[PDB]
Amino acid sequence: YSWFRQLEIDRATEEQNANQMLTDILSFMKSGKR
Amino acid sequence: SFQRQLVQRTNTLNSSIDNATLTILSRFQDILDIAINEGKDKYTVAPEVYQIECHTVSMVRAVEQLLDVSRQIKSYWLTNSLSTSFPTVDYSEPDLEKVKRTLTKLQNHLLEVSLIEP
Amino acid sequence: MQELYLLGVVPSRRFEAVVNSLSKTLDGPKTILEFWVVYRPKDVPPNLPRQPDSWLRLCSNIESHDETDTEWSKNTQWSMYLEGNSEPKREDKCGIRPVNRAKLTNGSVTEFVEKMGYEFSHEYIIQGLEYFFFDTTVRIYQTLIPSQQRSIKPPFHPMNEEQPWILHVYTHVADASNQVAMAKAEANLTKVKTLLSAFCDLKNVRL
Amino acid sequence: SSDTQQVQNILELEAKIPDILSSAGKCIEAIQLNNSLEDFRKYSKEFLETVEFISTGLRRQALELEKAEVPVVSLQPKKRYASTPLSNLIFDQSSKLI
Repeated sequence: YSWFRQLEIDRATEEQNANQMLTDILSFMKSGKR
Repeated sequence: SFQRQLVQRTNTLNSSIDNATLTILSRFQDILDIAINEGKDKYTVAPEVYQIECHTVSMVRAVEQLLDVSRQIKSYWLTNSLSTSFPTVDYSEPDLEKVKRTLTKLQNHLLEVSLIEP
Repeated sequence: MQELYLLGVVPSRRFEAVVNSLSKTLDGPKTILEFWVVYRPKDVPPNLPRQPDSWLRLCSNIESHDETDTEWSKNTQWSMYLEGNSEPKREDKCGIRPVNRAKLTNGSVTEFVEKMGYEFSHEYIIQGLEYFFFDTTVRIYQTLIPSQQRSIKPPFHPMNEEQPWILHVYTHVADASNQVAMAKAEANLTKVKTLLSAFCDLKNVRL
Repeated sequence: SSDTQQVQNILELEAKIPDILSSAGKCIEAIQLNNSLEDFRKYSKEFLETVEFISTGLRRQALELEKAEVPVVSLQPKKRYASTPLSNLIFDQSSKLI
């Protein structure tokens, strides 16, 4: 019988790029740089 | 962080589950080891009986542990936020006009109003 | 006025739940729409601070004002901000920066930045919601790009297909010298932090 | 699958658990009262699925509890001050008094 998802770990990478994206947008509000 | 909280909580849940199931199956599995009769000394048989009963009680207990988990999960599914404020009796939507005529009349009670004019 | 900012990324994938949550545990929502403008100093040699925050930021509520109008650029209410840098090596506890809410009222509005010699620089539209909590307040960000320069006609341009909602807790200390008021403020924000940490991950960020 | 529905799904899981007792006691009974190894092979073959399906069902429902991303801690309610239905309700009574 069967007995006991990395994608959920990858969700953290999603949060990571979301965070860098936050750094990007704050840099934008600071400067308008894209 | 928000994530690791639910994650570790899930780890706790899975832990309790696997521990309970493994407990039941282990206690039952060892009864067969206890099941042997012939060739044993008369004294040696005696503890084994109590061992049987204790394994059984351990099984039923882990069964209780399972429901104990189930109540937790049920509680988690009712701790979530409502999608919306609930509907009620919006029926018979109140008039504005009568309220005005009543307030204005009572405020003007025994009073000789003489129009407005600019 | 020493503002006590906080920041919190919200993925758009889960954004609505945050709204339904905050509405059931905070004052408001009050609707938020606004049109930032930056007018750039241009002088040489140093010492010009010429800092990225040193660039001035005029502000203007635009939501109540109708979209169709084009003369809103001066007729609309206006204000002016500085927002200095946050104090160095400020972690755990919220970062803190000076802020000055100037206001003005005349038919001559934008022109004055040129009167200071300042000229047009980067600009962006904010949209979201604010939530009261006695003194403290939390506003959520969306930095939409205007469809045209100084235009108020939707659609406005997202920075990306999946723009994060930029949550921003803050409060406004009347003056830095009062460590008492600082205590009451840090306390209030602490309570807010506890209040909404359950479904979000706020953190101090340098500025 | 939404909100209460998963709970109802849990209700489906609820019936299975107690029986796991007697079934085990059935299995032993095959070597006991029935004195038959084969029937024991049968009911022991049946018995384990009650364990596996429920265990996996729990792990998966809990996984759903994580996918739903319901927060680990119950939120402290604000002192809600004026939901609309309360308002037009009180207004309804106001007209009712008028």
